[PDB]
Amino acid sequence: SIVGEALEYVNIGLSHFLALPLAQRISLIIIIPFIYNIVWQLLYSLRKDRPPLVFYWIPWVGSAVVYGMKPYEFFEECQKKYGDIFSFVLLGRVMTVYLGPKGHEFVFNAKLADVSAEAAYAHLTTPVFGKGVIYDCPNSRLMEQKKFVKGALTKEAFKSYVPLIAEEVYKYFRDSKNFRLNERTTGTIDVMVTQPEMTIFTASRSLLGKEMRAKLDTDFAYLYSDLDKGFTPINFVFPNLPLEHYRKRDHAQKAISGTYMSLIKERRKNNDIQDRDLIDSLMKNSTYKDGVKMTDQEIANLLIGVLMGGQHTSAATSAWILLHLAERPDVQQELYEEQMRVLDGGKKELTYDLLQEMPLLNQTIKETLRMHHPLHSLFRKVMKDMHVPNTSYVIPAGYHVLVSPGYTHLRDEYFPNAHQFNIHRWNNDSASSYSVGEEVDYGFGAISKGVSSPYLPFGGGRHRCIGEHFAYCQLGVLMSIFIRTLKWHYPEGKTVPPPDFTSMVTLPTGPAKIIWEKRNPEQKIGGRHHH
Ligand SMILES: CC[C@@H](C)n1ncn(-c2ccc(N3CCN(c4ccc(OC[C@H]5CO[C@](Cn6cncn6)(c6ccc(Cl)cc6Cl)O5)cc4)CC3)cc2)c1=O
Ligand code: HEM
Repeated sequence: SIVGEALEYVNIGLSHFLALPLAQRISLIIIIPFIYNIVWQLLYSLRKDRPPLVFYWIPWVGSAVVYGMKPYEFFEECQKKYGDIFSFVLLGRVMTVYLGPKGHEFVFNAKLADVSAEAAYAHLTTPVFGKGVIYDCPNSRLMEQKKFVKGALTKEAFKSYVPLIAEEVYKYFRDSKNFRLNERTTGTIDVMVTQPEMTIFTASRSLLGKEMRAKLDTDFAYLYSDLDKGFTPINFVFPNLPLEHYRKRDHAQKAISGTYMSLIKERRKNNDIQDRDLIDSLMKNSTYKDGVKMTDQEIANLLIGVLMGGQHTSAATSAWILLHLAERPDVQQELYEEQMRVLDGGKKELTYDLLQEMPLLNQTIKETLRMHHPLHSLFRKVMKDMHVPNTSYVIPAGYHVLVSPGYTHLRDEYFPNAHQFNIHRWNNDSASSYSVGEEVDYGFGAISKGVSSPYLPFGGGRHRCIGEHFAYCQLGVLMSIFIRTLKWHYPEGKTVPPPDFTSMVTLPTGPAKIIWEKRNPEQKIGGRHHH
């Protein structure tokens, strides 16, 4: 028995491999991990304690392209092939999707030790907002921060915000070049241009106050734009690749946080701390339960986080509302009648209380959030091995879980004629969200314990949104004034555009233009201006 000869030929063979043409070796450097990846999947496909894994040809990339461009179609095909639980590789990571209310339950109500949101999100958010807040702190710090922010989002705060938001909308109609209602009776706008502006203007004025709003009338506004461009999906993958807009992002957050800090310190020095805005509120109520106070820098950062949170979700949403109503003059008509009924033909001034008596307007917001969940995919990093009840499936630590209530929003099974815009599906159910059972408190107020609602635009569990009532307040005022003031429709041959799933939120694909017309051509908006 002499296999020794063969053992020699192993060594000889490696040496020959080392000698190969400098190009052929490169080609091997491609084909070998290519083949390994394929064999690996086939091997993986034999495991019974793993959810099925979506096949992919290109290593590391995985299903990035198809998921990135059309995640709901991707999910539907996957669901057809595998059912509700399945995995797919995404830019070096394994994402395990759990579709439907069970998935909502599995991810949003996961134990604190099983999953981490901050491990999923911090490397995008921390550079944008700053240190020590949101996802750059332990979850218990986040919980209290959310408690602090909620303390400025009370009914009394909303009562005070409504005239301020209304004033901003009217000023925008008066002064913005997109409108100029005192000099033009009709015009064309791109809602992806107007809505982000109206959003930052109304959220600035109400949450941050008059000074900070006033700063947006200057080239300081460009910092917000710079900051905004650091809030993009690529920063999930590549958080710190050296380029110009990364530096501009960092500079922006320093500059903006600096401006907030400047105002905070001035207010403290002057004993000018009232109950006007979120800044006042946080200055008065910013101490953790262990007695550590948030620093002025952390307060500033938290303000950035909060304004950024409401910015894209709300802007995308009012864009979609305008776009759906543009081909539904019947709905604009019905909403107008409700406006005339509730505001006494317009001789009642809009208030927060009267907003609560506009069920069809609120249903319109609700239905838009059903058809256009701003965030098509929410993530968590799995921290401990997770057994999927009731299967043999185990989700290993190091995986990520992906939940998508927005996908369920669009399933006929849970919403008949799901692809039809029908505000009347919410008749006698016009509230932003409804807890169908018992409640629980994670630190920022009692919220629904079960997260099995097929409708979940604000998510649930410990990471649940706290801006929902502010968003309804802002969208409410905004659409109330739009409706009473204007009618609008599409250019010929235009209709509702498809979503752009590649950005941070599911905003419409641009340009998304509508034509407005004044209901009262001779109506003038008062106040001083220089145009
Ligand atoms: C480039 C190649 C191409 C083919 N490709 N390949 C893949 N993709 C892709 C994949 C996925 C996605 N995304 C879209 C964005 N999405 C996402 C974005 C934000 C997000 O936020 C969750 C947390 C953090 O931010 C906020 C958002 N928010 C909540 N309420 C208001 N805003 C948040 C929470 C708290 C605070 Cl204070 C601020 C903020 Cl912003 O919630 C979660 C998911 C993930 C999937 C985009 C592109 C591509 O485009
Ligand atoms: C209608 C618009 C909005 C929608 C659809 C929306 C959606 C959501 C969703 C789905 C979550 C859960 C995130 C997750 O589980 O990963 C969330 C969380 C949150 N939202 Fe919003 N949101 C909206 C507006 C706002 C506004 C106006 C604010 C600020 C006032 C805000 C601040 C937050 C915060 C602070 C969180 C906490 C995230 C966490 O705890 O990890 N949102 N939002």
